[PDB]
Amino acid sequence: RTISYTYPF
Amino acid sequence: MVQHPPKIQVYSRHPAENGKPNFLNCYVSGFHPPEIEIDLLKNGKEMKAEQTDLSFSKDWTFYLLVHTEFTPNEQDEFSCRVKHVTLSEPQIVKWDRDN
Amino acid sequence: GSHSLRYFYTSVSRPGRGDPRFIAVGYVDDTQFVRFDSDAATGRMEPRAPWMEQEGPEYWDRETRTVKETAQRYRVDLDTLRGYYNQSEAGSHTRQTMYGCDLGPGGRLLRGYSQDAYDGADYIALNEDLRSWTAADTAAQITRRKWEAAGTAEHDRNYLETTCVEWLRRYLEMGKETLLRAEPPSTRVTRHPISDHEVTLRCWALGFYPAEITLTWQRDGEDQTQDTEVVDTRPAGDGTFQKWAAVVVPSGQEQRYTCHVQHEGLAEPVTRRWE
Repeated sequence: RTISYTYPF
Repeated sequence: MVQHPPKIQVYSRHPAENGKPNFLNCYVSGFHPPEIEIDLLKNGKEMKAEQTDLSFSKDWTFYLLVHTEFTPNEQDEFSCRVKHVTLSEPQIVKWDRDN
Repeated sequence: GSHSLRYFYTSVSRPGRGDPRFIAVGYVDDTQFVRFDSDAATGRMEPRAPWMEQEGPEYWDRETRTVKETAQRYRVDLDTLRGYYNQSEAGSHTRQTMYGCDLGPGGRLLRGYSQDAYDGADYIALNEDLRSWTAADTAAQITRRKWEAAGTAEHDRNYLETTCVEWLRRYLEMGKETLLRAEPPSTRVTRHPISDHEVTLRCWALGFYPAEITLTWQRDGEDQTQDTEVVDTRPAGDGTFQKWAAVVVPSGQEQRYTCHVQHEGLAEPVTRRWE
């Protein structure tokens, strides 16, 4: 499962 | 904005046999950026081939494989055309069975 | 021994050519199982391995959904980077993300990864401790401060230690019949003259999995790695791999050289010679 969240730069 | 030229390997799946079906492979690796035009050519003319999904190595450089089935022939000539931002003109690497 | 789950994101800004392109590919060990392309007309995460067709629709709209909202977040990040590096819209830019986990015979987490790149160079990476950040330049150092304030590493360490390893196990059981299968290389040796007094001997390794292999040449029981041309391990096209190693030898002496092929697919490291 791909990670549901990424933190913007 | 750091760039790297593509590396091209043109080869068959199995040891090439005249008259006998095989698969032709154009493997293009170590290129950046990811824009690229890769085509397999029979007698200079474009081939129906398939392309793998875009992926990259540990050093971030991309690799991509275009492939199709073919029959090795004494009278036929196979090539791979690679157009990329870092090459002044499309790169053409002809197929060699002996490899 | 180990088994790996990794995802590879690529964001490319296409100026005046529409909105940027988003690609996602997933690998288990050396096998690709999933794919996504924003350009493609399906608008869906797609299976790239037969053992994946086991999963239902519930799996994929989830997997599409995350990859879609990730494409959006990465669309913004492209602008942000352009701001940090004082770049113009004219030029096309690439941001990469690779993350995932290694697991040992335990099934417990062996190691975890989460790294980023901009225009082909390190931007930010999560350290092995999974609590600290390595920022390449001072533009990456900005993101690092935000990320520390936002507590991103805890969220990542949590996905990596938990969600990553569960699904890795789960994918391993789904594809057990091939992912734990070992493919030994097909090994031949070839001769090609260069001069009236020199020839090229070439050690072939065909149709093996996984990609990790070792092709050594030696003469009389002592390797000469100074005089060896060796290609990158390439795909056979059917999932497996191929590699070769060559050596310039005197056209008078062929048997004096022996190739040594080492692979996990083989029970015993095998040796070849010209015949």
